[PDB]
Parts: sequence; structure tokens; C-alpha cells
Amino acid sequence: MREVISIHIGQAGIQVGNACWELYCLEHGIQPDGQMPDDAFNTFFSETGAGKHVPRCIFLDLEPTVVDEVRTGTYRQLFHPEQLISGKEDAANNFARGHYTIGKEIVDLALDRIRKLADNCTGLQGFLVFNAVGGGTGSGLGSLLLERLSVDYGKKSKLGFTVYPSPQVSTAVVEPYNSVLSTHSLLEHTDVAVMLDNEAIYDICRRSLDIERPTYTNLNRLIAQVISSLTASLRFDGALNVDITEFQTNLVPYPRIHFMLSSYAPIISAEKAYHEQLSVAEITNAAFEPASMMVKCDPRHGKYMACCLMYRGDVVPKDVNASVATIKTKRTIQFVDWCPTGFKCGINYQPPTVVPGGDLAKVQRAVCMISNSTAIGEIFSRLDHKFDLMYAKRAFVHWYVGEGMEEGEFSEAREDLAALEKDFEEVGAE
Amino acid sequence: ARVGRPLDPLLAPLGGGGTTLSPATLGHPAAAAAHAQHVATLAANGVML
Amino acid sequence: RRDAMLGSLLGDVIGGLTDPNSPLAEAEAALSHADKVRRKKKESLHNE
Amino acid sequence: RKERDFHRMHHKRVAQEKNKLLTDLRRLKEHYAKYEPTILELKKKYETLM
Amino acid sequence: RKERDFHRMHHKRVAQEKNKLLTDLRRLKEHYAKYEPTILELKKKYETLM
Amino acid sequence: PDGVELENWVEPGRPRTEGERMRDLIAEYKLFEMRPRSGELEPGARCTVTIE
Amino acid sequence: MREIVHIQGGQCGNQIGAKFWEVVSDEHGIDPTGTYHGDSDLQLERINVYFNEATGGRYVPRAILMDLEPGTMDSVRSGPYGQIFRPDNFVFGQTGAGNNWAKGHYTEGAELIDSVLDVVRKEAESCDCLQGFQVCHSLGGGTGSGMGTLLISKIREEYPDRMMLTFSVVPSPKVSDTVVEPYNATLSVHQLVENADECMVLDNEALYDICFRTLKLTTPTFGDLNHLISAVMSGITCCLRFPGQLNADLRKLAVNLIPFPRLHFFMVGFTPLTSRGSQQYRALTVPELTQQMWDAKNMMCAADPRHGRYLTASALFRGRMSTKEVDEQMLNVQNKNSSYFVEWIPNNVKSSVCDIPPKGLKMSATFIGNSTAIQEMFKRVSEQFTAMFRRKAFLHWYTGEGMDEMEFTEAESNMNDLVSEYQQYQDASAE
Ligand SMILES: Nc1nc2c(ncn2[C@@H]2O[C@H](COP(=O)(O)OP(=O)(O)OP(=O)(O)O)[C@@H](O)[C@H]2O)c(=O)[nH]1
Ligand SMILES: Nc1nc2c(ncn2[C@@H]2O[C@H](COP(=O)(O)OP(=O)(O)O)[C@@H](O)[C@H]2O)c(=O)[nH]1
Repeated sequence: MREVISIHIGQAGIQVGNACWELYCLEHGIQPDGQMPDDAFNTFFSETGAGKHVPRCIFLDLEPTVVDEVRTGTYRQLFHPEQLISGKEDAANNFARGHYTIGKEIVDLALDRIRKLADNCTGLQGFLVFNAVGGGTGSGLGSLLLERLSVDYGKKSKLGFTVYPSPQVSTAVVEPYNSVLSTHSLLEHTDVAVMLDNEAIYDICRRSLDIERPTYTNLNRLIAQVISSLTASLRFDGALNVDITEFQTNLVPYPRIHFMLSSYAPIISAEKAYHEQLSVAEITNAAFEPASMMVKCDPRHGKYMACCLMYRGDVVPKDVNASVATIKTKRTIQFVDWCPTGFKCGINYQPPTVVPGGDLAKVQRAVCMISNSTAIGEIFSRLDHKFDLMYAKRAFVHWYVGEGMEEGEFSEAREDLAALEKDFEEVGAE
Repeated sequence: ARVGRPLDPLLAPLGGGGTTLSPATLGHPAAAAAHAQHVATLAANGVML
Repeated sequence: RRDAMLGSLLGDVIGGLTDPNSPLAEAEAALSHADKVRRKKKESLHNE
Repeated sequence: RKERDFHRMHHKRVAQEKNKLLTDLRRLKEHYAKYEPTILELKKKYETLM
Repeated sequence: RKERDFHRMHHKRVAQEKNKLLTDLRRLKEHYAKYEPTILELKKKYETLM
Repeated sequence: PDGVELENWVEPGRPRTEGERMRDLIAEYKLFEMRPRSGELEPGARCTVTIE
Repeated sequence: MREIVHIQGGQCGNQIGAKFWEVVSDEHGIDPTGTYHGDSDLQLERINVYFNEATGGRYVPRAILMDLEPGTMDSVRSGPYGQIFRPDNFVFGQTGAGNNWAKGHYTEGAELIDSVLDVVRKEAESCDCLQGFQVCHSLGGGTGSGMGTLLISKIREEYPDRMMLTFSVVPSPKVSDTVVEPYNATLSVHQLVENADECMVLDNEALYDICFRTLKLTTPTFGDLNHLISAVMSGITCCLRFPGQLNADLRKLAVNLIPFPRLHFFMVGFTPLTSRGSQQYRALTVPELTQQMWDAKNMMCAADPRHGRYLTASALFRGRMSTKEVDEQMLNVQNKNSSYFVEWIPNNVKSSVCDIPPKGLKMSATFIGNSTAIQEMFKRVSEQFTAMFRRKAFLHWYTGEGMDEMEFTEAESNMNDLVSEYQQYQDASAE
């Protein structure tokens, strides 16, 4: 009745979807086979006559290896075989390859399955698109799919949980290029875009989980916990229920400005747990710490515009109000002059479930802060120099040109991220 | 009901927006045409950006 | 309708095969000029 | 200075030639796409007339 | 000299892209000149059947 | 040429404009040629330029 | 399901390819009779990349062995893994080319090239999806380099979009095997620049230096060099054959590596190459492997990276590791050696990680560096070709094969042009 369709595009999207669906199965008790030993699963799973619950997800990729890992892994009897869609040739970090030549048939089949999935949902709160800005599959195919969904499904709220490249550390070479291109694409399609940086999540794992040895499984587990906290109000009741439709209306001041910092609290290992009180005030302060975000972006450069807090577990509204009042009275935290309230509190009575084998501890309280702030323009400023530095010599441009892209596309993308910079400047300014 | 702003000074060049449901009327045809023509002139002159 | 469209496409194809002003004509002009330029550069470089 | 002026002019010229070649390639792609339906149409007309 | 090098590399990579477009044009022309004799033969059969 | 060394740099392509292609065939087949090209003369000197 | 067609050319190429197929079959747990004996699901999961299933359980390599003289193929077939290859894939002539690139590209290669392309087309059409072709051979030799350039040109004409990977053993700097090595190298580089999408430079003397200083071997035969080259040639594509935490196919590597199309020549080295004495004394860690990676001696190419500037560098790691660890190590390398790295590319690192390390090694890593240092190798081959071409010594054997003298000038001009782009992108300044 409150169904949300999940899409996972590219290696990063599918790998965070692995953690996301592990977390949802653990949260609702759905066994890996497909069935569980009310109606709280309907948001993410559709139950069949036999009792097997199949997730309302779609794994889209042009590379077969990542999807075959799912087809072979523990979750082979859970996911629908046709829902897993596999390509033949990888996008090879080429946005043109993933958006113009290879991605056409794949996205057509994807929309076929997406229509089939959406027909099985009475209502439809929206879409959760998990892709990787910084790779052709995530960038190109993800952009094409987002455009396609915006055109056909229309007013369904699409939450794009994008991972942008980190400031200094990166694994691709044309990553600034395809990141600029996909940001150019998704500025006009997604309704709420959640920013993530691998460097920031790595620092979180190094410092708070005390994981000197961070890896993709840990990063994806943290992301999955963030998304589960985001969706907890759809599946479990509680005081101050917040809806997918309520996110954008409480978080997006102006249509373009919809990119969002995400911060979870606490992130503490089982060893360090039960050495601190972890009260509502302390976890809220930890969430508002400049260091705690999953994006490498200091708020002290900017000002907060909106902050939506999602509390999970034994949380009382007086405690949330006291913590947020202390946050407002804090001098380090600064809001824009034109948004006096800037706070969207929502609570849920379901504590965050812990994945066995993970590092996150069993904490009776959890906070997911999704905030619109003018600081986030700094990361776009970083990519806007990373892009034009290479574009001065137009290196690697021939690869993108070969698959039906023109230099005008690059110029327009650069113009568009410059426009986004100016948007952040004007929202920050009085 | 379809709603358009007839008194907005800034929206006057578009003509109130609305639906403009005909494909040639969709979006910003004049602005898109001008921008594409300018880009085409730059490309034909070889003036790399 | 089938006869008209068949005739139109046949005429277009035959004109492309043999027309003074046809996309194949421009393509062959460009490629022949490129081949001549390459040959002239290579023979000139050898002579130099 | 002579070399830089020379190479600017020829860079502009070759960019213009590249744009012209791109337009010609698009027209050629259109014509080549016009080819393949003709075979099917001719085959159907052949069968009907036979 | 810096300006000369800049304009140089621009001209050279534009020329390389032009040469690649020429090679692709040659490949397409061969690929469809493969098809054209079938159209010619079908036209001959059409005329004979009339 | 303006005294510039060409090293595996393609000749001017198909001009597609009649005046420029006339100029280019002139260049190719040496139709118009002036021998001295650049010169320098003291006051009262005679250069004897030739154009063929 | 993304197949690769392997071709082995010349004596050196055939030996290297035989060693490579031995290594790949041993890695996949295939005995020389073709039956699977690996007892691991992942090995058979993507075995179709290199092998086809025969009527029984036998797996035939998708390899094509090419030669003008039958002796090299007789030795290859009599070798330990000679019986896996399909006999129809052995395409051999009767008279070998006497280290004549002109003979191997015009006179004697013309007759055999029809059968070669027939076998190549038969192998390619059976493939569901074709990543591309990989041709292993040596520059500086008649039959190998000659028909190798010819076949690369033919396959480029037939499959313009499919990947081309070439492993060319460039003639060594100090000690040259044959006199006509600079002619053959200059003629082959001209074709490789235009046709081969991705091309590898390998040097025999660099191989000796690395195997004598790092491996500390006493009597390194050609088999050891072929073993190292085979390890690199496996590690370049292990991401296609095994699941990876951050996988990267050949086309991804090419896109992330090639800044400009003609600058597609790359140098490799393999880690961890450890001497038998210090295997216990070393520690298998990503910082250790990266330090060995970025060493000049680990490079399998003669040119040292210090003279040139790194345009790009990809590193395909294998083993259970931290992508954080690897990214931090390589970013630290870039920051520390930023002088050697090109400024107008903010990140010169293309890091890929595969979940299946090679047998016996807990972890490993192959490195593929596009650096302006290879300018000095092209320059040295030019300094030899120009000197000997000034007197046209041994030009006349090539002149007898029906190829124009102007072709030598063509090859030299193209090669020194490539030198020019290498130098200018070495000394290019941002903004
Ligand atoms: N946070 C996180 N990021 C990842 C993970 N795996 C990959 N990424 C990021 O995703 C980016 C590229 O994603 P993809 O486009 O999907 O890579 P791909 O599936 O091979 O597709 P192409 O690269 O476009 O050919 C990389 O730059 C990584 O930084 C992961 O497990 N967690
Ligand atoms: N690594 C390695 N190199 C070899 C081997 N055999 C020959 N070479 C080298 O390859 C170079 C070229 O020889 P090659 O092309 O095979 O001769 P061809 O077959 O007659 O054309 C020579 O300089 C040799 O040093 C080998 O088994 N392994």
C-alpha cells in the first residue's frame, strides 16, 4: 500500500543493493529462500500465493559479473530471475557508451520490468535509484533510466542515492568527466538526490568503527543502514511518521537545490558500545558534527538550509526537541536567514536492526540526518576544476566522441555545473 | 484546471508557460533553438570552447 | 502506396550509387583527396 | 610566433573540415539506412508479381 | 614557444580525429558497397519479370 | 608557406569553396611563382624580382 | 561470456603464447589433456573467455598459432601443453622469413594470411560476445612482426570496434639479437600506432635485469622471461575471468589509460616478484606491492619512468584486500611523486581489484603505465634506424620483397611524430 520500487545500476549500485536487501530481509525476517516463518514487508517485497516474498527491485547493469554474483550468491532464490538484468559489454567508464549505444536495449527491457513491478503495487510512494556517479553504467545508463522514469511515471518521487567522487582519492581517470555529465543529467530528473563520498565513509570507518581496514562491504553496509533509517517510517509506525512525499516538501526549497548530505549516528563498534550514554542529545550533536557526514564537505564554509532528522528506537519528542534546540542555540551551526525553522523531526519506534557479521553495534537509538545546506556546492566546485583542467587539452574526449557524443555535450555539462555553483552561491547569499 | 501566470513580468517571454502540449511547443523552443544555433556556429567556425 | 514508396527508394538508392551530387560522391571525393594527400606527403618525405 | 600563427590557422581549418565530415557522415548513415528496406520491398514485390 | 606548443597539440589532435572519421567513412562505405549488388540484381529480376 | 617547418602535418583538406580550391591547385601545380620571395635592398639597389 | 581470441606469432610469440596458455590452464585447473581438474566453481565459471568446450569435457584454447617455419610449432606441440590446441589452429608455412619484415608482410605472409584470417573468423564467429583479440609477438623479427602487423591490420579492418591488444617484444637497447632489428621495429611500430588499439612494449634486456636483480636468478633462460610475460598477460584480464570487488575489463582499462589515441603504448611489471631467498623475509602487503610496483626496476620495459612523465597508470590488483588501502597507497604515490606525474590530469590512477589472486600468491598486482619515458626507447630505435638507413645497409633485402623505399621514410616519420607527442605532453603545462 506504500510500495517503493528499488533500482540498482552499475557495480556500486548493485553492491550497495546487496547490503540494502540483506538489511531489509533481516529487518522483516524474510529468509534468503524467499519466505518468512502486519504487512510491513509490502514496502519492499511483494508476497505470492505460495508465501514467497519477492523484492520489488531491479538490478540493471551492462556487465554480467556483478549480477551473476547475485545469481550465484545466497540470494538466488529470493530475487526474480528476469528482474536481474545483465548486459553483454561493460560501459568501460564511458558515459557515451552507457547512455547512447549499449544502454538503449537494456533500459527498454528495464522499463518493461519496471512497468510489470509497478502494476503489482496498489500505491507507489516512489523510486529508490542507487547508482554510481563516476562510471559509465551508473552515469550513462542511470541518467537514461532517470530521464525515462521522469517522462513516463512522472510525479512519482525518485530518490537518487548517488555517490560522487571524493576530492583527492579516486579510482577512475575519466571520473570527473562522467561525474560532470551525470550531474548535468540528474539535475533535472531526480527529486531528492543524496550525496555520498567514499573518502568520507572511509574516514568514518577508520575513526568511529575503528576500522583501519575499510572496504566496499563496510561502505555499502553503512549506506544500507542510512537508507533503512530513511524508509523506516514507511514500514514501521511511530510518532511523527514522515513520508517519502514529505521528504522533498520539507527538504527542497527550490527545484534545483535538492542535493542532500546524509549523516548517521551512532557509528560505533560493539567494543566501544556501552561506554557512552548515547543519549538523544549526544547522538544529535554527533550527527551535526562537521566530521560525521558521508560526504567530504565542511558545513562551516556554508550554512544549513533544511535538516530532516529521522530517529529510530527509544526516542521521545521532548528529547528530540531539546537536542534540536541546543543545536539551534549552538554558535557553530548556522542556518540561512530565510529559513527560521529549517527542521523536520520524525521519529519511529523500530530500533535499527544489525546485520550479523557487521561492525555496527546494537544501539537502541539511531539518527539519520538528511540536510540541504549551501556548503555542498564545494564538492561541485572541486569537480568543476577537475573537469576543465583535463578539458583544456580535451584528453580522453575521443573515447566519449566515439559512441555518439559531441563536444557540445561536454560544454553544456560544464555550463550546467557552473550554473549549479551559482545556484548554491545565491541560496547562501542574503 | 490548468494554471498560468499572466501578470508575471519574467514569464511573459514564454507566454505564461502552462502545458503547451504540442511537441513543437514543449519546453523552451526559442531558447533551445537559439542556443543550439549558437553552438553550431561556434563548431562550424572551429572556435573551440 | 507500396509501388510509390518502392519506386522512391529505388530511385534514391540508384541515385546514391551514381549521381554527381550524392553522399557517396562526397564521401569518395573526400577519401580520394585524403589518399592523394597521404601519397604526396609520403613520396615528398622520401625525396626530401 | 610564425609557427603558432600557422598552427592556429590550420587547427581552425581542420576543425572546420572535421565538422563538414561529420555532417557528411550523418547524411551517409541516413542513405545507408535507406538501403536495407529496399531489399525487403523488392523481395515482396517480386513474390507478388510472381 | 608555449603558445606554439599549445596550438600545435590542438591542431595535431584535431587532425588525428579527422583521420579517424575518414577511416570510419571508408569502413561504412565498404560495408554498404557489399550490399549494393544485391539491390542491382533484384532490380534486374524485377525488370525481367515485368 | 611563411617559413614554417611542416613535419607529417596534413596538407590543407578539400576546401569545398571554389576560390580556395583554385588557390590550392595553383599551389599544387606551381602556376604562379615569384622567385626572390623576401628581399632587402640598399638605397638605389635593384632586386630583379621574377613572377612566372 | 566476453571472449578473447589469442594469436601467437613468430618464434618468440609462439613460445610466449605457449607459456601463457600453460599458465592460464594451470590457473583454471586444466590438465594438458583438456579435462578440468581444478575442483573450484569459479575456475569453470568464466572458462569460456579463453576456452571452448569440445565434444567431451575437453577444453580447447581459443588460440591460433601462426608461423612461416614448422620447427617452432613442432617444438610448441611437443611441449608440455602442446596438445590442448586444436590442430586446425596451427597455420604454418614452409619457408621462414630471414628476419625480413618485408618478407613477413608482403611476399610470404600474403599466401598464409588468407588461412590465418579464415581461422580467426571461424574462432570469432563461435564467440557469443567478443571483447577482442590479443596478439603476442616480438618486434625485430621477420615472420613474427611482419605477419603480426599484417594480421592486426586485417582484423582491424574486419572488426573496427572490437578490442585489439598486442604484446610486442621490442628489441633490447644494449644487446641486439639480429642486425635488422631497427628496420623491423620501425616498420612494425608504424602499423601498431595506426591499427592496434592497445599495445605493450617489452624488452628482453629489461626482462633479464628484473629477473637477475629482483628474482636473483642464476641462469635465466627464455622460459623464465616467457613465464613472467605470461603472468602479466594473465593478470591483465583476470578481471574478466574472476569476480572482482572493483572489476575493470580491457575496454575500461583502455579508456582510463589512453589520453590520446596514438599514445597507446604501455609498459608493465608484475608484483610481487620475490627472489627465492627473500620470500620469507618479505611481507605481502599492499604498501610493499605498490612500492615494488612503482620501482623502475620492476618495469618490464627498458625505459625508466624517472626520465619521462606518467600520463596514466592502471593497477590491477588480485586478492582479498581493502579498496581503501589500495586507493590510499596509490594516491600517496601520486602526491609523493607528483613531479613525475602529468599535471593536467588530476588523478593518474586507474585502480582495479579482483577477488581471485593467482595460485600460490596470497596477493598480487599487475601495473600498466602510460608514461612519456618510452620516448627514449622510440628515440633509441630511431637513432639506430636513421644511422643504418643513412647507408641503406640491409635495406636491399627488403627492397627485393616488392615494398617501396618510401615506406621506410613513412615508418620513421610516424615513429618520430609519436616521439613528438610524447615529449610535448611530457613538457605540457596546465592552463
Ligand atoms: N561506495 C561504494 N562505491 C563503489 C563500490 N563499488 C564501486 N564503487 C564506485 O563506483 C564507481 C563506478 O561504478 P560503475 O559505473 O557501476 O562501474 P561498472 O559496473 O564497472 O560500470 P562502468 O565503470 O561504467 O563500466 C567507481 O568509481 C567506484 O568508486 C562500492 O562497493 N561501494
Ligand atoms: N622472451 C622471449 N624472447 C624471445 C624468445 N625467442 C626469441 N626471443 C626474442 O625475440 C626477438 C625477435 O625474434 P623473432 O621475431 O621471434 O624471430 P622470427 O620468428 O624469425 O621473426 C629476438 O631478438 C629474441 O631475442 C623466447 O623464447 N622468449
